[PDB]
Amino acid sequence: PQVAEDCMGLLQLLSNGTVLRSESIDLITQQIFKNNQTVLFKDSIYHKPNNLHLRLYKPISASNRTALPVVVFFHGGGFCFGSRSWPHFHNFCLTLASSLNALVVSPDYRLAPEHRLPAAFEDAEAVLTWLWDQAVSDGVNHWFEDGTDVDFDRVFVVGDSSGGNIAHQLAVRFGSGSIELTPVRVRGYVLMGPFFGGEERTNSENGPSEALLSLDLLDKFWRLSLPNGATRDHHMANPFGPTSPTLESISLEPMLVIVGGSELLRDRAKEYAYKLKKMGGKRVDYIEFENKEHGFYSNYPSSEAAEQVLRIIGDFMNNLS
Ligand SMILES: *[C@@]1(=O)O[C]([O])[C]=C1[C]
Repeated sequence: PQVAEDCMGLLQLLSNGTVLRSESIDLITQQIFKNNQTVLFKDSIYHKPNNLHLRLYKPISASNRTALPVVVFFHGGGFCFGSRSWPHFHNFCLTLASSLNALVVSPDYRLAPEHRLPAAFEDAEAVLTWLWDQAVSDGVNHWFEDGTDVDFDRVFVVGDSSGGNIAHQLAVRFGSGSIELTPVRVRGYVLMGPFFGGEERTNSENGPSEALLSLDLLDKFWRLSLPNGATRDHHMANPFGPTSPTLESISLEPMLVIVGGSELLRDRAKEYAYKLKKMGGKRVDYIEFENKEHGFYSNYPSSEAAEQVLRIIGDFMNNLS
């Protein structure tokens, strides 16, 4: 059907996103006559050939008091959907910058099935390299109109869903020594409902569907984003597949895994965290929010559970800074 060549172009338009001309500001309400705060943000290209952009967020109050830590946020979308400019993700990043008092980097990455995996992992590394280039060239001073003091020794990666998988890949590439980006130092990783996969199903994966996520949809994501002929046991989907790099040899940074108690992916995430803990010298914290489904932290901002995730991530950063 010619309408098939048409839905193809719908996803592309849907996730293409727009680019801000100049820097912008927004008012964000604080935790608990609402207390508010301003956040400065703007888009920048980080990979010219692919026309890939990222958004920089700076909480104005905190930036005028101390050097800011860096949070690199990778949005979700099953490797097939999403843009940094989507209000859903833009709002979460505003909350991240303001609540964490951190400079937030929110990059786009190429989406499947047009750009199958590992296209996205390749883009995530380009983001970190772009950050290195900015750190060693005083590019940070030109990020916004005024100056900005950033502490590249305190970088944290926060991955949501498919972005959580991305974060794991980066943690492996760094922990293995395959790449090194002094003076950029990634002190920890946060995996929110990480999009991990596997040929065999877990208990939770076999449970009832969620409000939006179903096993069929997850399988659908994997087979649109994995290379043709690959199974869900490929290392890009399963962190402990037959060819998955032995994480015992590599030294993983401190990991924080956060999932909802009612998530399809809860079991795979729990299995992942406990396999790391019982691996030696691995600081891995696992936090399960009872009765919550996938993406609660971003689907319901200003909800009590979302605010607790923010607090936990901040305490995680403080303990490592
Ligand atoms: C993602 O990025 O992975 C999951 O399939 C759903 C989201 C969100």
